[PDB]
Amino acid sequence: EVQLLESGGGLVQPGGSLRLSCAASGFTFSAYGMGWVRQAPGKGLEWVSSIGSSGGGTAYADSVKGRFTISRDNSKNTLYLQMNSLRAEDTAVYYCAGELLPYYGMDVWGQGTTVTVSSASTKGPSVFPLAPSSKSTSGGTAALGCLVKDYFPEPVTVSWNSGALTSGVHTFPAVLQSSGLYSLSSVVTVPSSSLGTQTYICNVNHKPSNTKVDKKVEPK
Amino acid sequence: GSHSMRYFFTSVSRPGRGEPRFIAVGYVDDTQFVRFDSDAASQRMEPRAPWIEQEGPEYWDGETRKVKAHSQTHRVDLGTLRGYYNQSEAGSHTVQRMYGCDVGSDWRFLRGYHQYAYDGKDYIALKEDLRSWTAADMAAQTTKHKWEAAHVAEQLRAYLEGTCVEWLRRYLENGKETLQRTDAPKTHMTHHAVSDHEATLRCWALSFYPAEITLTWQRDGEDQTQDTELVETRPAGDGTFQKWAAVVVPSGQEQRYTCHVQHEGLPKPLTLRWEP
Amino acid sequence: QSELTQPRSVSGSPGQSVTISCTGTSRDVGGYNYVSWYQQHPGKAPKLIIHDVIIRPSGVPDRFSGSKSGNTASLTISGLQAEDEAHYYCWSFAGSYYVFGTGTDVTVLGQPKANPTVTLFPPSSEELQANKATLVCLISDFYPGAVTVAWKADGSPVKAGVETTKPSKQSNNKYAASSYLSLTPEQWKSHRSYSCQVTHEGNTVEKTVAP
Amino acid sequence: MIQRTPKIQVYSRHPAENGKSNFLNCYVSGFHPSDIEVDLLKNGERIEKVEHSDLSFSKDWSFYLLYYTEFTPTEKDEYACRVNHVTLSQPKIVKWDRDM
Amino acid sequence: SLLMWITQV
Repeated sequence: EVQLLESGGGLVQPGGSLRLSCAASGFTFSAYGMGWVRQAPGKGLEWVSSIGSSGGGTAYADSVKGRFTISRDNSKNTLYLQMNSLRAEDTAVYYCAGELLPYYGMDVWGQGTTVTVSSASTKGPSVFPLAPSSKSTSGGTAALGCLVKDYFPEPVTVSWNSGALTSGVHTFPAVLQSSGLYSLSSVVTVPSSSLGTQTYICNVNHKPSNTKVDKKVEPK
Repeated sequence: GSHSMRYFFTSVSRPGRGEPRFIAVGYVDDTQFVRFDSDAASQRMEPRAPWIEQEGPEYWDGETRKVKAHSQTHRVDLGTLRGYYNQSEAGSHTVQRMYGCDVGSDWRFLRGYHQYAYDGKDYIALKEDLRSWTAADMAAQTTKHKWEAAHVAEQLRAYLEGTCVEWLRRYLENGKETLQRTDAPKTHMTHHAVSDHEATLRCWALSFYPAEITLTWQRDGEDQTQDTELVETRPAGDGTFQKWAAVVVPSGQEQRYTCHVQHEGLPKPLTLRWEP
Repeated sequence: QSELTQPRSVSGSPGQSVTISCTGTSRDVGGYNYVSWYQQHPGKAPKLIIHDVIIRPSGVPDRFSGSKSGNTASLTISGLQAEDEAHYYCWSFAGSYYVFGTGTDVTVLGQPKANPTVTLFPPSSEELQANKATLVCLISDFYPGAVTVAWKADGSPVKAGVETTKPSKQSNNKYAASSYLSLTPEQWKSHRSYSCQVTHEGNTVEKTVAP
Repeated sequence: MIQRTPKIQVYSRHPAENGKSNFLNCYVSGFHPSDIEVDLLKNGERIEKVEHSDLSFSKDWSFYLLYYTEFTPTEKDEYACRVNHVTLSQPKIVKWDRDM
Repeated sequence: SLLMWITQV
């Protein structure tokens, strides 16, 4: 039940600090080289820094020479990355990752965390219900959704009915309009005869603006 | 008293036969505890003192891997060097690396080391401040500039100031029984008539640990240097050490000379006088 | 620092072999036997598939193999499969750092063309109440990954207030994209209806909503 | 190449007690380069179950190895280290010397 | 315990 779980990363101004933490569970943490690997949108895997074992560790990628500082506390199963003087270049998902032994490579990864370096303001989304159509209502099927409107940094999180509803949910990749803000929409497609029997709520989470919202989607 | 941990690495090209011979050893003070030899069967870092044998599988797997990488780096190094010194592929050459750290009687950090020789002369060394380099000559300036840009020292320093000393601490603790013993020297003096007119007085110091020792001669209580042989401290081969000091003295004057031994194992230093 | 270097993209048919080269210098990949490959599927963390040039972690399938010959490392996938379509990265030790490769794009040829299913919503009552208005076009399950989205209001084309995405590979290896049309409550009602037309492969498919 | 001619000592690990088993050692230090020939000789004959330590160096980068083997000292028996190395012009033989 | 990172010359 291996688990690296990244925290401490959001939006920060150019030249700012940020410090990422990674709580680790279900493998013997002190046996593993620990590391960070990041991944700017559209783009490929990088490698930021790694720390070892035991002896060995630390080293850093040439693009982070002396801005960044890795550290580990085993009595806490946690890994740290101090990140100072952040330039726009540094904008990416940062992944927490382990190696089973030296020079093995990263065989245990986290889910990733998002670092935006920007001077632009953090805006909280508007959540609107996308309500179902009546013709859709044959046998077959119905489309219902959530429009998560105008937010700054990615990401937003959307579950439905506190993540009990899984089947035929499609959260859509977001758009980046010229306003410099994002909209996305999650949609669930359900049988027409259950529009009048089931209850549909979407739970929108936007950690960087403390914007948690549960929206009921109900036939207009 | 103070303590250290040092690793030593050696590679030797052998063009025509396979790859360079690579030999690595680690010591804590004067006790070798690990070895690796590219030419040996097992292709593993191997234990060489009981107390390291305690370390679990992941230690051995990891250290084997790291020592391998050292060797493979030396392999590249041989080549890059050959190049910087415009030397032909024909000759055999040697790289030597040593690094590690010292701590005081409180086990608090004291000094760090890292240095590098090419064919038996310095090449590059991390200065005492663990912040700058000494290049031995012009070729090494290329390395120093590379490693300056690459912030190499910064990494070295963190290891030497931190990781190095933490592991040394661990070792000492685990090896308490043997490593923080002190074996007082067993001492005696011998006498050989060199001729009618002269005789050698030899002062012996056997079975001691650590290897740090001082043997000095005195005549009428004043430091005596002339007509003095003193040999390199040598391993007994059972973990302890030997040294000796000799003076040649006019016959009949033997009583004037006294030998002085100091060693951490001795509460007060000894004085020996030919004991007819 | 620098590099690694893989083909931008390699493709092949089901059952076939494919190889992804990864090339460096005598100093990393040529320096050491520590190359590993990773696989990354869309919006999911990388996974380690090779390490130590040739070893597969317990877990990973039999038809993956690593190799290296001089400064190039290779990954062969043999008996290619749908769920092998993904990005691959090599990665090597280099003495003083680790360095990932530039990554490759593995494709699986001759998949069936798949027509887009398009849903479109009108503005939410609640948005119209907040003096703003968005038409939401959601296009999904389409292959191959190209679409143009043309909006039409009344019957005339509307170029303005249209922001469409790039298409993403959905995890089923089809594609999805969406278009938002931004009006004010006034414009939305000034019109009999609005269409989101979606063209994919020369065939068009369109949907309409009215005030 | 900086070459360094080898310093050589040859001794018993234990005060030698004529009759009683012990180890004969020969210590070679101060030499560069590392390739080296060490023999231990009984009666100018080459003993050959001889075993050796792991190559290491000192501060000036010169190397040192102990060569050693189990033995059993008797009255009449010559014993001896025999070293050859690039820096020497003949192999050097050093007689063992109880009485030191 | 050995250094993990060895820089080439």
